[PDB]
Amino acid sequence: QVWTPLNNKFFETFSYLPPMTDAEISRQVDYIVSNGWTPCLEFAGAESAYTSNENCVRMQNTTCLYYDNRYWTMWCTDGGQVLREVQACRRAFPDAYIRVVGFDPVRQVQVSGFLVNRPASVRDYQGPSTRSV
Amino acid sequence: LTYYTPDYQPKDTDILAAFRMTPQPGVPPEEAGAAVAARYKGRCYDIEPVPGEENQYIAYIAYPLDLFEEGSVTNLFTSIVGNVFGFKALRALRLEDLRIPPAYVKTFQGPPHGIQVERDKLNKYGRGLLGCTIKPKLGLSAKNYGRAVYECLRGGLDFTKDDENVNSQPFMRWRDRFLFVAEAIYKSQAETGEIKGHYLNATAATAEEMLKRAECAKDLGVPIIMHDYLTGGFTANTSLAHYCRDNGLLLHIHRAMHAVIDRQRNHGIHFRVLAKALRLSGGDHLHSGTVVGKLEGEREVTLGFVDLMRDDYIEKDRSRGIYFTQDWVSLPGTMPVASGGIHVWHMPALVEIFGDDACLQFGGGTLGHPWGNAPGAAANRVALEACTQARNEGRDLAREGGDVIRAACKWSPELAAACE
Amino acid sequence: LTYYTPDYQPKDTDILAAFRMTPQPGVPPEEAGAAVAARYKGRCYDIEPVPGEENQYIAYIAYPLDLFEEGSVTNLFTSIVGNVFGFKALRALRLEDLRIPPAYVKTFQGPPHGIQVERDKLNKYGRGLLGCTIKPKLGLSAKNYGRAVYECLRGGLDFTKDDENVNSQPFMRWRDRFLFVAEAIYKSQAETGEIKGHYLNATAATAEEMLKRAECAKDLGVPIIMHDYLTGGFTANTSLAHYCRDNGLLLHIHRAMHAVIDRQRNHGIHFRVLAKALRLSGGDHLHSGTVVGKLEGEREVTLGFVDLMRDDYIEKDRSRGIYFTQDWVSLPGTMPVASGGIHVWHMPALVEIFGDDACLQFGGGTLGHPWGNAPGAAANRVALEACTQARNEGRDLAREGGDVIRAACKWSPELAAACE
Amino acid sequence: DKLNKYGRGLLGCTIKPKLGLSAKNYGRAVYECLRGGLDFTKDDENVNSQPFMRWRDRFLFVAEAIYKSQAETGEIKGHYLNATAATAEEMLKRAECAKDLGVPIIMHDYLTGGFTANTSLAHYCRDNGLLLHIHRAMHAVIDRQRNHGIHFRVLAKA
Amino acid sequence: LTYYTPDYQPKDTDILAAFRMTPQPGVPPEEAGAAVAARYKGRCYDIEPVPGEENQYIAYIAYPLDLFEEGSVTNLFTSIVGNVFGFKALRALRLEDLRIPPAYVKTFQGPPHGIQVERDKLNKYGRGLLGCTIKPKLGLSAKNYGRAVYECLRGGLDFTKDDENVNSQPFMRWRDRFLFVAEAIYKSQAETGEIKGHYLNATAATAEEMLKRAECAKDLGVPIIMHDYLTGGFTANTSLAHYCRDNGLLLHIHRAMHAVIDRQRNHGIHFRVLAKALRLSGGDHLHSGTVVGKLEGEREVTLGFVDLMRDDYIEKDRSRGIYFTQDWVSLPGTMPVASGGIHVWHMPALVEIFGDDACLQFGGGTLGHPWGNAPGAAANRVALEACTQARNEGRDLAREGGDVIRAACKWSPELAAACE
Repeated sequence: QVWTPLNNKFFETFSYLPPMTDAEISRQVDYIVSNGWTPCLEFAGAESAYTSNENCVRMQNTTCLYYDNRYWTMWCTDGGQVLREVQACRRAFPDAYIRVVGFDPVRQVQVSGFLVNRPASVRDYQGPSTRSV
Repeated sequence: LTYYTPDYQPKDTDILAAFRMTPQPGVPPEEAGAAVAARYKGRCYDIEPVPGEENQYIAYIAYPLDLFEEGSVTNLFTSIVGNVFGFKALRALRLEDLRIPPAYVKTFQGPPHGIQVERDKLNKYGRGLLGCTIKPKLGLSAKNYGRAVYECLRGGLDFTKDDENVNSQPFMRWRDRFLFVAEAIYKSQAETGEIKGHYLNATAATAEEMLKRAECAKDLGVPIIMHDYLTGGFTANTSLAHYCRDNGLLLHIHRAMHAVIDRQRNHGIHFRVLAKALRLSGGDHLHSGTVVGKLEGEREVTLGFVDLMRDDYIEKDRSRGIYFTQDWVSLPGTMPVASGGIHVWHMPALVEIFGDDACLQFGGGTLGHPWGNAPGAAANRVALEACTQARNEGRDLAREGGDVIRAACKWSPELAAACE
Repeated sequence: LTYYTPDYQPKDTDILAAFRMTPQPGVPPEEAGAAVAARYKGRCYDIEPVPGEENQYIAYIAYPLDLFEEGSVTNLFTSIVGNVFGFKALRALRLEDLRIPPAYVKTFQGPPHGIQVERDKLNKYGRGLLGCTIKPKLGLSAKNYGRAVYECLRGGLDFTKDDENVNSQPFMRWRDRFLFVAEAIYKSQAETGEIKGHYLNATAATAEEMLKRAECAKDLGVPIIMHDYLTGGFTANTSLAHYCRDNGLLLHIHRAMHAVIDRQRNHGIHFRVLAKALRLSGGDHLHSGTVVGKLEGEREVTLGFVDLMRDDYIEKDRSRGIYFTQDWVSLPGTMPVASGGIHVWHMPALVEIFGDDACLQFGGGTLGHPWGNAPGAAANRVALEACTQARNEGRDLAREGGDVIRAACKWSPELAAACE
Repeated sequence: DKLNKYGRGLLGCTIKPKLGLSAKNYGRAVYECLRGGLDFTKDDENVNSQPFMRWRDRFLFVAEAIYKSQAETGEIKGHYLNATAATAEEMLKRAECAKDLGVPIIMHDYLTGGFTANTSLAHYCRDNGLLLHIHRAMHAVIDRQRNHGIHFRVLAKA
Repeated sequence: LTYYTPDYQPKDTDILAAFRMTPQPGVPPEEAGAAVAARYKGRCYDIEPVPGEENQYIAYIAYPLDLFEEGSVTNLFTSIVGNVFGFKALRALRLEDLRIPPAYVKTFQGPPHGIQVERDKLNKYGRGLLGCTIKPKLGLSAKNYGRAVYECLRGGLDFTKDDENVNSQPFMRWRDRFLFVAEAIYKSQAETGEIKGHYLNATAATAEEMLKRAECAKDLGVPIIMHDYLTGGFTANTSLAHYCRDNGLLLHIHRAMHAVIDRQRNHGIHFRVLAKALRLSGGDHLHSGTVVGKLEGEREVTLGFVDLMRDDYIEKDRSRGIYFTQDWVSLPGTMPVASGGIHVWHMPALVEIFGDDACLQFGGGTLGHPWGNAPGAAANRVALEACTQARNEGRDLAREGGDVIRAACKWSPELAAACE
């Protein structure tokens, strides 16, 4: 079989697994909470979801390690609350990818980041069986 | 003995070494420790016999901080192990550990970015990184090398790397390879939407040539380069690490020629000291182990030097080979890179042993997947993500790795052709 | 075995290695040689058992010339001994010799000046050179270091040198030492009328700092600098050697950390390979032996690597450890430097063993002469000149060294206080 | 004229927490505050270059945040990047990085860095078209007591 | 004769020359060879008479490798043919061939990219390259020159080139031409989707000006430049080739003033020696022949120097003028460029003679197509592709070239107006 290079976009962690269900998202959020970390939600439409070099035109010397759309837009006690917020974000922005992020409150660093929602309207991604043709 | 002072209390600024030495018969251990030790004099303050080996002692030496040049791994190695392995009074001598006082650590820049800055720059969290060594090792043209890089990266791999002996040869000059690899990296980035990279080998004959190759990598905008620090030298490595910090480049470190110094148990320098010297000199990644069949070497020793090269504060643990408490005073950590034959069903073991802050390298070049390079990379990525997800759910990977692999294979056609 | 080809005839451009390997029991020697060997493939073309050692063989490997980067000792060592000492199938492995084909040799600059250009620049002919290591090793201020240098050089010594661990410390910064040593060198030159020099240590943390120290030495007009190539690295050494050729500076090379790689007979890289790598990378002098009591190590082995690092054409001689004929195609030779406890009555032996093309180093700092540093230097110079004159007359030094020393002492008051 | 903002005061925020935040999280906070409608954000006065957040990582992440907020809102945005450093060479290098990123404005502590360093930075900013925000750290040590010291108005004129 | 040694066996590192000499009557051939030959002495080791010419001999001279400066074609030509064509004892003298030992070859960088790297960079495989010389030769403004370049490239030509005498004149300054040609190249690339190029003439009065023109070409991002090596000089050429390797630029070489040295059979230097000197100095393309009517010159001689400038290993073949076996030890090959009146029906002959690794140049400026420059370029491209396809099918081009051309013309309206 051949890995398809057409409409096969991916979003880093857990993006190569089948779309996670509510129970799986809940278990991941519980894992984040268990470690002592804070979960939050990021979202972006299809125009600002993938990495790009749009602003590299303004730079000189080098553009090493600079990529656009690394930041998404921010949307935290347990899995159920984060799941409710996931549904709320889905209703508010149906054409936007949702990403669950984790933040270590002591080190003040991001420790987690996995996609939990892919807009049905957008078709820039494949499915577990359509990834190979 | 003016140089054996068992009542001496080491200062907070002393550099401490733990030597495993076997003196010649008739030489008392105190005399041998005094010799190794011999205001600016190194002194043996502690000697303990090794329980299990005949005529084997651990000698603890304290060096004043004024003895060394600030921020110079070269000087540190010249002072500590310059001419001490040639003493006739010692049948065998092995440096086991070093204690770098914070006062000395603060004089070093350290790794250019570290693990957390690397994760933030690459926007990859919660999982180990994946890499492949482009194979065949040599003979491939820059165009074909770039084609292989693009094929492996588009599958889902986060990194690819040049072979350790690929610097600049008649078959493939370095600038052609850099250009074709840059095109491949950018194509794979556009196709998958994830940030990709390739460990471009900057190891060269002269520091000027090495800096020129780093400069070309910086001008292409590519993320990361590679260096052979034990063959290029600490002086060349430190220059490259300073350059990478200045210009925002990641630095992968390969430990070529390491077994010539850290293989024999009785003679040489233990890899943990070389790992601490690398972290001081600078490196974002450091090839730290081989997985032939399984992770080779005592697990505790591996865990010890992985913690020594990763954490900020490592307490003394003789079980794992930590002879001294090591405070890193906020020096950036180095990401360990486990390479070799990482088979798909062996991923759960390595994910359990290393965790998320490591790079698993398929130095075998994969190619074992009947479909191609890209599906093989996808299978590996699927397996790693499935193992990580299972571990996050509370599963015991060492007991359910096969079950997790099978369950992932049930829905992954690419992994199905890999699991067979 | 695709990699064991006993009928293969090595090409005139192949790089040849002679490995002394002890395979694990049950592993045939042919299989082990095939593994070490494994168009661009290294191949084992010859295996000979070691007569005198059990399960010990010499494996001859042929590498194509296209495998290596032109003028890069770093790449050569990465390719040959990068990851081969870590093979589990080998109980022990030792690289004994290398054959550098002329085609490869011509891609290297080599030593900046060589022996003959050194003699012409220093205007010293027909005798060995003399040097001292300023002692105490550390703690001395730049002013006092310069005073010691001037006192030792005015006596008749041709060179002095910084201690191997003296680079730049709180007690003595490097630029102060360079300035005071320059004043001392010029004072001793004016006083004696002979050209003097001091091995200024340029070994530093970064290549930039090392080049800055070399630049300061060039701006002072002093003749020679020093480098630690096994700790600084081949990349740093090659940069320094290119700089020294460009700016007309001599380069003394110290082999710090050598015993960590060339001490054990079963594992490591023999010093002769490190000496050939140094000659390729560049160095006018290379500390080549210690004289504790007497010249240590098998004489034939020492003579072998001295000839390998000095002569232009060395024929294969297994008695002296030459496993391959080495053609240097007019590459400048490196002057061997024998250091350690060179006592006055031991000068005839070393003059006989080394001849005129060597530097005898009093690394003990002398100080054994009751009168002072300067008369001790004079005594040494008188002894060396008397031994050379006796050898030129047809005397057998190994049999009449004591007679020659006594006869010189009969007229030398300085040597009289030294001979006691 | 450069910022195309007329008829109103400008608005700025100091990214908080003061210290401990990673360059990524600092950039995230900058982007979140700027996208709301703020014209400027600024580094904390004591944020120059620390083990927790090196200066070049912060400059890069802040540049990405500034450009994202500009694209989202359509208004020109900026962040007072702290160029205050130990040596004039390091300070000019940080200003040079800001110039190479195309970001609008940098910051300096003139009473702690010194007038000599400030004048060099101001000449550089005029030469390269960069705005310069000045923070008066250590001012109360000289302009607080009514009987002794130098009144702030003299420091403002200087 | 101390310089005629018929029993001498040339070394593997000797530089060998084969001189065709006609001595004055009364001078024996041995004496004349001894004179040309006259540890560092050149020696005549072989003399063979020419069967077919009266008083004509081939003299073989062996020069030691130590005689020449590493990587210097200038020195090689100064040593070999500096002052030997002015000997009164020789009626005529002609250097026929040179043997460059691998040891010497390794000291040269060679062509910046070579044939295979060129093909990979341009992404063109399996066919010869096509070029045109913009005509009229002179008088055209930079704007009109660019217009002609764009019109010829959009038709399907891979390259265009400046006239040999077009460097920088009042009618067309060089920077205006570079800018307009860059615009034309980019327009043609966007229109056709194939990578295009134009041989920009960097030949200038001073090396500084030549490097400035190369720098402008590099700043425009254009692929290739041109140089006149026999008029600019080997020193200027070697500088340009090093620059092109450093900055990733292709280098086309034009052999202006060649007939002044390689035309007469009795006196001068044969073009094959100039081609080997160019390959050593550096050049990706080398104008190698003219096709006035048909490929001019003995086919075997042309094939010989084409193989000498293309292949890695050329065995001695006196039938094709190869007097010595030439090992290139992986030096990049040079692409031969056949220029002149390449008419459409003459394409099969040149495709058969040269193969795919050559550039056919329409130095006549085409313009013979009644429709325009672009359709004429298309006709040429169609003819070349049809001939290549026929050759790949097993057709005999020398016998079916007309049939293939007619068959291609049956479906190509552009070729129909060209075939008439």
